[PDB]
Amino acid sequence: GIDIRHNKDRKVRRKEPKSQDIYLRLLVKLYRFLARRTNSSFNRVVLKRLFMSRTNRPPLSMSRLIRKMKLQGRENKTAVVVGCITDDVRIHDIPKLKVCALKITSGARSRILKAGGQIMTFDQLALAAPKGQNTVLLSGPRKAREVYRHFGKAPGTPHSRTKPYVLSKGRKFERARGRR
Amino acid sequence: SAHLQWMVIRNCSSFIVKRNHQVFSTEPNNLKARNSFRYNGLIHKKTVGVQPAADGKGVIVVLKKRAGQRKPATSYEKISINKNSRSTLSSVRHIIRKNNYRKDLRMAALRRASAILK
Amino acid sequence: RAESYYKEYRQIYRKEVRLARIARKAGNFYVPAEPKLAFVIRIRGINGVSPKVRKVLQLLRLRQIFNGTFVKLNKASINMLRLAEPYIAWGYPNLKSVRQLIYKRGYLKIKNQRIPMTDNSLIEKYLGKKGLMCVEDLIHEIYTVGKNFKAANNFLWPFKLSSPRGGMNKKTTHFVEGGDAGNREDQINRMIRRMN
Amino acid sequence: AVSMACARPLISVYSEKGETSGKNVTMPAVFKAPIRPDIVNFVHTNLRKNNRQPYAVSKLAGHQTSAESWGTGRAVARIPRVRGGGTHRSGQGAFGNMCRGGRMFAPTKTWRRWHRRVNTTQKRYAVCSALAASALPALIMSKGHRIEEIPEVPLVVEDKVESYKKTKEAVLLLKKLKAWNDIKKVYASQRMRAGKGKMRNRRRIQRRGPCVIYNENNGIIKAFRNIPGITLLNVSKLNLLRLAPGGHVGRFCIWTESAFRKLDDLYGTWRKSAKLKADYNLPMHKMTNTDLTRILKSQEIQRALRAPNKKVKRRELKKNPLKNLRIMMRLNPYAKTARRHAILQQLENI
Amino acid sequence: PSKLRKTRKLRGHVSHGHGRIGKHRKHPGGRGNAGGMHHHRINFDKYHPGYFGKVGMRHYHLKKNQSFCPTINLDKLWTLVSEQTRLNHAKNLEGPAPIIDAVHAGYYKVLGKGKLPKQPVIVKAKFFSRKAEEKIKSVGGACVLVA
Amino acid sequence: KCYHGKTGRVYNVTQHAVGIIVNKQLRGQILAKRINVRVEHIRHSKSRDSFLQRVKENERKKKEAKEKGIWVELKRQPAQPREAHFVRTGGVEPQLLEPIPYEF
Amino acid sequence: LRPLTKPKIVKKRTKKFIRHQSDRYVKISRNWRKPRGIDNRARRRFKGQILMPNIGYGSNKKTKHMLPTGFKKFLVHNIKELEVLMMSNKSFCAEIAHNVSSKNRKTIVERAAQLAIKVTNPNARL
RNA sequence: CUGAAAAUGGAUGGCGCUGGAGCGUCGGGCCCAUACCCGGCCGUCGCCGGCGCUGGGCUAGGCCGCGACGAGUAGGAGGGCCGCCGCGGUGGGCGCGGAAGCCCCGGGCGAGGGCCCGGGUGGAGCCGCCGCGGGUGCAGAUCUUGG
RNA sequence: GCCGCGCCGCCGAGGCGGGAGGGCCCGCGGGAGCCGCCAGGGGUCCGCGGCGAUGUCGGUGUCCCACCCGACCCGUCUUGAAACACGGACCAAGGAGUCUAACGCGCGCGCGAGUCGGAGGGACGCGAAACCCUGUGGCGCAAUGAAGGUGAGGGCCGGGGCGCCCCGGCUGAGGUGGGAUCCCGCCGCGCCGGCGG
RNA sequence: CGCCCGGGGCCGAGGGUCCGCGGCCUCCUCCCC
RNA sequence: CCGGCCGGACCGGGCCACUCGGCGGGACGC
Ligand SMILES: [Mg+2]
Ligand SMILES: [Mg+2]
Ligand SMILES: [Mg+2]
Ligand SMILES: [Mg+2]
Ligand SMILES: [Mg+2]
Ligand SMILES: [Mg+2]
Ligand SMILES: [Mg+2]
Ligand SMILES: [Mg+2]
Ligand SMILES: [Mg+2]
Ligand SMILES: [Mg+2]
Ligand SMILES: [Mg+2]
Ligand SMILES: [Mg+2]
Ligand SMILES: [Mg+2]
Ligand SMILES: [Mg+2]
Ligand SMILES: [Mg+2]
Ligand SMILES: [Mg+2]
Ligand SMILES: [Mg+2]
Ligand SMILES: [Mg+2]
Ligand SMILES: [Mg+2]
Ligand SMILES: [Mg+2]
Ligand SMILES: [Mg+2]
Repeated sequence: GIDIRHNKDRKVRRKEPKSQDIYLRLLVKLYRFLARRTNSSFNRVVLKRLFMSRTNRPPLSMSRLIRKMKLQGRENKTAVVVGCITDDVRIHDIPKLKVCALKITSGARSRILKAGGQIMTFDQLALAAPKGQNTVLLSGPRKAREVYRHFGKAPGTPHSRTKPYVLSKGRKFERARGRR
Repeated sequence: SAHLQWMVIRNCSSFIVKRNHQVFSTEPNNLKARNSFRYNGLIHKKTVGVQPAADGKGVIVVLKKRAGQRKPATSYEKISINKNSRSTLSSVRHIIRKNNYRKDLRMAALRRASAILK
Repeated sequence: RAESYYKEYRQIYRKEVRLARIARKAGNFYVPAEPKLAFVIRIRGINGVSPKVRKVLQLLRLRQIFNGTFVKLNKASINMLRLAEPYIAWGYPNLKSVRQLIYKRGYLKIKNQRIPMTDNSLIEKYLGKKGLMCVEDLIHEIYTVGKNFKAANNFLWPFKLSSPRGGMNKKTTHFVEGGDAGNREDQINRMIRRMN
Repeated sequence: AVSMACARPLISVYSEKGETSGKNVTMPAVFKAPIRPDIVNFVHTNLRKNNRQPYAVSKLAGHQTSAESWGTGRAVARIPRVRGGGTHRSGQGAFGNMCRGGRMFAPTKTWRRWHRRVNTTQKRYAVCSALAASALPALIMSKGHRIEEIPEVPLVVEDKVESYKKTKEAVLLLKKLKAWNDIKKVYASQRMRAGKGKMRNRRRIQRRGPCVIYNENNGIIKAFRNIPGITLLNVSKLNLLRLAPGGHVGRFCIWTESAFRKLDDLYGTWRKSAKLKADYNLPMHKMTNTDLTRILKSQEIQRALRAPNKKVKRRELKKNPLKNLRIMMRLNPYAKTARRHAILQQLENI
Repeated sequence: PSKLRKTRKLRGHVSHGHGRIGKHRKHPGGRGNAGGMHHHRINFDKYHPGYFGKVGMRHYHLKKNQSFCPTINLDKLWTLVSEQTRLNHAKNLEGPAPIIDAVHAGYYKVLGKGKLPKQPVIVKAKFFSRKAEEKIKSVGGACVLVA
Repeated sequence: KCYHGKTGRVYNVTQHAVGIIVNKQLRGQILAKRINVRVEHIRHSKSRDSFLQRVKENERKKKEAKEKGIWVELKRQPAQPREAHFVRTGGVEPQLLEPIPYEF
Repeated sequence: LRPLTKPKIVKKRTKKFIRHQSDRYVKISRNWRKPRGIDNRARRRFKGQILMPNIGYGSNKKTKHMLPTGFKKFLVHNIKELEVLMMSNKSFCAEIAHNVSSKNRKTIVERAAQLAIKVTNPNARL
């Protein structure tokens, strides 16, 4: 008779990738050894981000990628992105980015390599940066999906700013009673 | 690309025999008949296969040539060893240890060659 | 350090005997210092416990029946022992009680893991920065409440004691009225000998 | 992320007699595409679902009867029973699913969603992976094909075999290429199906043999037609259901010289897009080197590792220090001195 | 695939995942959106505000082809021409300016959300925002109206 | 009537009226309530003023001890068990007490 | 043929877990079904009722699935499925399937005798 | 002790107990809960767990170590090398030298769902593994049909 | 009550310095050394006896029976069922969470400011499949107002205006607090821990 | 465990050093042979 | 130590029914 609650004994976290992809599981078998042997906290974060879902691995636009690369003290560092790097058509200059990502769109790849940049993978990053030295671990916007706009208190509460689920968007669609 | 080929043949193979909570492989170049990464006889560039001779006496040490990878007709080099039990094991031991050819399968091939000679 | 404790443990007792004989010689009284250490044993189970009582028993790490933890006695602690008197049976342990609990029943909490005390390397690794290198340093810190009693006592796992060999008197009443709950000042040692 | 862009080997073209014809073809980049058994199994599951015919129970099943419940009070089970008469059918349940001769629960509707649509990019992805898997000797043997004596794993033959017109010519070609052992394995697998398939035109079953992939059909279809297990796929129209039977990749394919040349134009290298497709290219790689041991054996990583903790520590018995002497003096070095001074003092006090 | 359905794990469980006290009846709260004002008002007012009532003017015969006005910002304005068109003219900034027909690309109005590359350009559209015209005149370009 | 006897911090100040952020536990969510009450219904919490005086003394003691090199204590400690001490009888014996008989 | 090691196999329970009220009715098979009744004695594990098979009755993982002879059973159907037991014959015994004819059982037995593989049913049909 | 009366024959539980087996005050000893202590086994959970540095080993979806923990209706979730029907694969599978089914005071295995083997009966089909599709598992419904 | 001195009492609460000797002690002087012993990181014997094919040996859990102990009939509604509550004589087979549309979230896959041919067209037993083309259109990329309609660039630097916002240049989303990770210095050991950014 | 000695019951799970001593590394004497 | 062969966000020269783009040149590849 021990007074201990069991409602949270089982921690809900990903200990392995839910994806059955062959190359992703090999990259995890590569970073399970790195995070276990090397004491670097970079391998510990990259290993956990390899487990995460696609919604937890958002795309990183090139514009936001360049913005965090053009910051001070990040001239010759490697942009590490555990996810996809999408091309941003709003920008027109690429400052020779050195990136390491799981997926890069055909538009972003044709602009990083054309500007003299270097594209790496996580098996090449383990060789160049085993501890993750001179690496800028960047993450895409996670709370930027449309799914997060409907999350909040409720649409029918004061000071809500929450988006309701509507079939159509117009004049006769949820605007009369409770909106004025 | 052995690890790449492993993830495909890991659980889907015509040689995998899953029954009675055990998994055995029926590939020819497997020493333990075990469906594991190390003992899998088709995945690595260096494989060791100890088969019984065509007749009733002797063993056949099958090595995988280095250049014989995508040409199966000229990929394996068979070595017929029909000697006494102590000398046959000394030959298999020297084929593996002295050539640095799958030293992890050194004693696994000696135990298989010892069973074939019985 | 151990031979110094061996001599210090005797001097502390002989000091009070001298001071007591001093007062009785003059016809006065020598009131000894109130005990700073207390060993609290939980005697009642986990069925039907008040929320306030059930919270104090967790702060004393007494989450099951027949377990003991040392308590540094102050006003903030005695009032906690007052809110759970029917569920605890505490007192003032002596040196033999402290040593037997840490030697036989002594366990360590390394990473929230009940690790048995087999070598001094486990104590010096997690209590070396506070001047505790061996088991004698741990006993000297628990018995004589030191500056690092909080870390030394919290490093000891709650002593999972056995049932009292010889039985209790009455678990539902106070020790004064013939029961077992409450505060038995020096009689807690008798209870430890039968439970340890 | 990245592509292969590596040095690809030079595949040899073999003649009818099973020997090198001198001509060689560079290995197309499609054989270096990522091998995704999850993509192939996904596309195979949905594409093998588009050839099936709809089945449904008749709408009038169990309802073409005027059965009215007797209500309560008749010591019956309140089920709609058939109207009275001089028939044994009178007084029997007729509508419920539990009743004999009634209507099944949720009768199968003909408008069930039989067909699944897959994205064109995924359908092409699965083919690039099934072709890349047909170039590895381990995957073809693990599939079960008898290629232990074929000249080269990508078996490219001259275009003269596209003009065959007799089966004996095709049978002789398989004997020269040492691929006849796989045809004999199909004969050894010719058996009878187990189940109600025998009553539904599915009595005999066998396995799949080599897949002869050609470019032009000057009679090659009629030649390899009667040989069991042989699948004739035109290179311009490649079927994943035929290249990866049962969702498993690694089918032994017998390519032709003209079919091997066009294969690089159908999908294109990572440098130049496909000429025979509008805006398509090979899928990229998220791992350029799949050799896990070679990466971890590199000194660049070994310099960063710690010392391998090859020492296994187990649970200790925790002997009582109060009862065990050597355990007590291991925790308290002065315990032996105090024990000795206590015994000698006791003998002195006596 | 019915092998993965929840009904396969409820075989043997009496209530089949719907409780013993309150059974799974047919419609214990109505059908559809019933009771939106009577017994589902709390759910409606909380999650679907403005649902009940009338607002605004009615338009009997609405032809959406009349109000068809697709818009494009300035940060994606150069996407209507090839990359060489912008690069060849970025070398000679004082020479001729490229003409970007927005109406041909399927955009009748040009907005001004994004910045514009530092080079002149002749933009042809039906409608122009005020800020869209300022950022073109400031960069050296001009706005041309098309009917 | 729920805020009577409650305590909070002031966030807004108007003419003869202030705004207070008061904690209000409803069921399981303590809520920070922004209420507006006039100055006749509020008083300064002497508990807060007593703490601000302890900080002024703590910052003075640790500064005065640094100039002298000594180390003074600042953490409050609960009532410790009374130390040992002698009790003089004063020559006179302790007064003998006994229970008194029962009267009606 | 002796196995590699014949340890003392400890089985926590030898009797079969019978279904509740499997004797009072022929329709109720002895196969275990967990009682889900609201007033069931066995479900509420009253004293003296039929026991419920739960984890904890699980046998030791070192001696699990071991036959009383020390080996572990393995079903075979032909010579190839028998030759995979050539290695580790001190830990696994062969068992010829039921649907194989007596003509082929003689070959599997005479081949297993050469490979020192034990057969649980050596003389089955003959 | 009187006060003190209810209906079938009956209730310190019964027998019975009066130097107590009655009431009060206590002492020593003793009895056993799925509680507590120690030990074994099983599982779950937690370890910034360990191991790609190979006699054994590393089906890494593997192996190994350590500590704690274990009630459950309604309900939720995961695992199943539990079972059924059919399909694509696959085992150079199985079978008139006897398949499926059925019977068994036959031998077993698994915690369980279940499964394997032997005998008997039977007379022509049947099964394992990787995936795939369900009209897929019964003791109840005054269930339906038949006996 | 404090403070100072003195006297006296204090197993030895005691600490320092020295002196006559007597004698009890030391993890002081004994360890990169060889040999053994063992209250020392969970058990071994380098101990032993009886019994042996026609009546014995082990198993026979699951065939019967015997005894002690436990033990009321399941399912169901219910606050409460062994109920004098309801259904169930018995066995066999059948028998109940389905499918289509649409919505939401989570997950997996592809491509990605795009994305999808889901009409149709064209290559050409299984093939009613597969292959190829077609982006009309849908959903996204812009919102807001009833509507007319209108419609999303921040910052730094210099000059000027001194009210409260003009000009030039360099750039492309600001500022405060928190922030995995990365970077640097110094220190303690080209690795590992301290606190400084 | 305060010092020493003894008895009864229960079981050995796992399976590739630490902590105490003693002899010799120094020469002899006595007992025992 | 050699020598071939093969792949390219690789370099400089020649040549193609080449193709390619809201530019004869540019790019692409043979
Ligand atoms: Mg109670
Ligand atoms: Mg009580
Ligand atoms: Mg009808
Ligand atoms: Mg019918
Ligand atoms: Mg059948
Ligand atoms: Mg349940
Ligand atoms: Mg119900
Ligand atoms: Mg309800
Ligand atoms: Mg419903
Ligand atoms: Mg059993
Ligand atoms: Mg109940
Ligand atoms: Mg009376
Ligand atoms: Mg325990
Ligand atoms: Mg069916
Ligand atoms: Mg059904
Ligand atoms: Mg039934
Ligand atoms: Mg009753
Ligand atoms: Mg009723
Ligand atoms: Mg009835
Ligand atoms: Mg049935
Ligand atoms: Mg900030």
